[PDB]
Amino acid sequence: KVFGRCELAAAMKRHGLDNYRGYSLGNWVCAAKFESNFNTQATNRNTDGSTDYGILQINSRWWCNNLCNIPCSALLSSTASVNCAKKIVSDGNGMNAWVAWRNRCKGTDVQAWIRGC
Amino acid sequence: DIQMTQSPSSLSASVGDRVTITCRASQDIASDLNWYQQKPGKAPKLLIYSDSYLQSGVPSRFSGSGSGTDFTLTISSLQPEDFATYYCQQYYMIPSTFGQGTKVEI
Amino acid sequence: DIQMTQSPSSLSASVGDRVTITCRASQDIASDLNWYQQKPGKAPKLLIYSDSYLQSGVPSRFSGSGSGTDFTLTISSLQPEDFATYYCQQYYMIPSTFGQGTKVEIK
Repeated sequence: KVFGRCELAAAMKRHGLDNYRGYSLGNWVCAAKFESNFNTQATNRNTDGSTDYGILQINSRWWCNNLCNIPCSALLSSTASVNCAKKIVSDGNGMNAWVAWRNRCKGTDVQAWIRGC
Repeated sequence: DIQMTQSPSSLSASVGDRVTITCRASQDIASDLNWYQQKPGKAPKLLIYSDSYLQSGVPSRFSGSGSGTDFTLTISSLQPEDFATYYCQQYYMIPSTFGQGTKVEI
Repeated sequence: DIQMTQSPSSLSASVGDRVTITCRASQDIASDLNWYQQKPGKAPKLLIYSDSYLQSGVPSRFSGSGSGTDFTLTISSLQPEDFATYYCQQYYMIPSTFGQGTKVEIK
């Protein structure tokens, strides 16, 4: 599924990501934009044979098959990705775990990603 | 840079009183505000961050409210150990910026 | 929370001296370090962000360097306006956290 910006912003809010571990909602929308272009089916293989899955491009090297205790297919649906991301952002480097978030979103006016919805 | 406007500059109150400090931001900063307590000669110590999340060891008497451009730090039942300068600092955008502080005497 | 360890705690120096302050982080914080300057009775004033980027109006005598876990603020040719308390602060993770400060006082 390709989410619309506002569609995804609403869904992430309903799944409890607003200020989760201190990260405002637009952070999460922004991270999805630059990770998957809002495509829940996005799959990209890493150099090392692992693959990044789903709307937030969660990496099978660590998180699924498995630190989120989930098959990676669970991350490719029109909840699992949110629950795993919540574990990831509690894990060690916060949202810096998503390099694209760090380079494109961190410390910007991320409220823009939810304005007009 | 984001400009933070903190009031008042100073206040004096009695033990057990409610005290209220305000912090206005020049633009929407969601809830990305730190509240610090600084005692003489020491670094600022974090009390509250984000959407009123209290640091470990901080009494429930401290609470933060607000979002967007309008934030409040309320100290319920002021106690003698609360003597300090309090500061707000936004970390929504780079660079982080401070309000001017509120000196609290008890 | 990330622990920031700042050294020295205090120092005394003369106009024209070089001052060197170190900040270490308990984990890798990439380049996300602020350096603040605080004068008596005033709020901390940001001098440097991203470990080495200078605020407009701050002279190039202030040099931020380092990365990862190891950072340095070097103040060259110390001037009268430079006597103050300096603090490093990481903003890599939430919450931000402060080093304990360095008081830079006149000889």
